[PDB]
Amino acid sequence: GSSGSSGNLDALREVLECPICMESFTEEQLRPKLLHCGHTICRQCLEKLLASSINGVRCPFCSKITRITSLTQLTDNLTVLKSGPSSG
Ligand SMILES: [Zn+2]
Ligand SMILES: [Zn+2]
Repeated sequence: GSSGSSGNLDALREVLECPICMESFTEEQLRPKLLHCGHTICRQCLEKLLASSINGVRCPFCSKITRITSLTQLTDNLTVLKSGPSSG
């Protein structure tokens, strides 16, 4: 058993975490990727989608096919890795 923390606490605005799995963007594994739309998702989630897709990945948010054969092709999202937010 492991638990014990305070709830009803939400201050962070940035999306340092994935809007899907909600896991801290960790280069080691979960690498933050930016779609041609703007939304940021961890390569992990993007992979599950790309796998099937062939002519681009369909964003589960806006649904903007990301014509990219490789995970690096799309727009990189190092903003989450950078120290703090980029734009306020
Ligand atoms: Zn994810
Ligand atoms: Zn999107």
